[PDB]
Amino acid sequence: NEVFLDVVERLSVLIASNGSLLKVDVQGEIRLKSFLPSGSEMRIGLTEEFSVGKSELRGYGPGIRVDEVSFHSSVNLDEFESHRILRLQPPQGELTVMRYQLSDDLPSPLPFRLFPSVQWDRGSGRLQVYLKLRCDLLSKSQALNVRLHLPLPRGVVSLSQELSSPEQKAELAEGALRWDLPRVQGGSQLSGLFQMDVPGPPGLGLGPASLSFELPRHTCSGLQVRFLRLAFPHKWVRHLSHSDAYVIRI
Amino acid sequence: TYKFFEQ
Repeated sequence: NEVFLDVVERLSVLIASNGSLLKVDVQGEIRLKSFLPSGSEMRIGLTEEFSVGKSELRGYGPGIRVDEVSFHSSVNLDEFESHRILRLQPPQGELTVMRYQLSDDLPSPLPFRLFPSVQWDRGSGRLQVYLKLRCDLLSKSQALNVRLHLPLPRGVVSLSQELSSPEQKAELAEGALRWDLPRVQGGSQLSGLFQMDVPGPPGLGLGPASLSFELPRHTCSGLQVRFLRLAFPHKWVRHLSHSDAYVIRI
Repeated sequence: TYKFFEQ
């Protein structure tokens, strides 16, 4: 039978207008789906490295770590301290095996950096917004369904846009720019120039930008499942990060 | 030592 094990991490970030990281949050889970014969016992091995918490004695350094961890009540932790192995007899269907959280710097660079340039004629109503997005993932790695949402001043309309590659889409809707970038890889640099008209009052507020995306074959924390072993079967072990709150001030 | 949840 089939067994699915997914490490899934929700990333939230707040980045300042100068590019400084103000806040980073990772909420992670390890989710299982399986329908194994009676008797079955499963062992999951995680990154052998990894530390948990902020030890007052040892401190915390570079390396793979989470700030806190919690486990399903059915999980046996006899081999967790020595070997980072979890043991359980799963139910039929879905189970969340482990949850964890991280609020410190990530072990790799943040996946996206934005370089906005805004010129505002107070004036003639002319607003020019140039956005450059750089993907800082490894060059082999992909970001899927990337969308940038940018709230705009009340009553703004679009005069023109120039997008840096033809697969990109952008429109204004509900008072915000929505810019979709379906092709994004580590090292990509994608840009859009938007000419808008801002009406005078009857009769800012630009930003912040919020990115949403999925990062297949990736964890923000660096945590990984090393093995999945069954004792009595096709296995899928997947690692994914995603955000709907990757916020960047303009 | 460890925190557990039921769901």
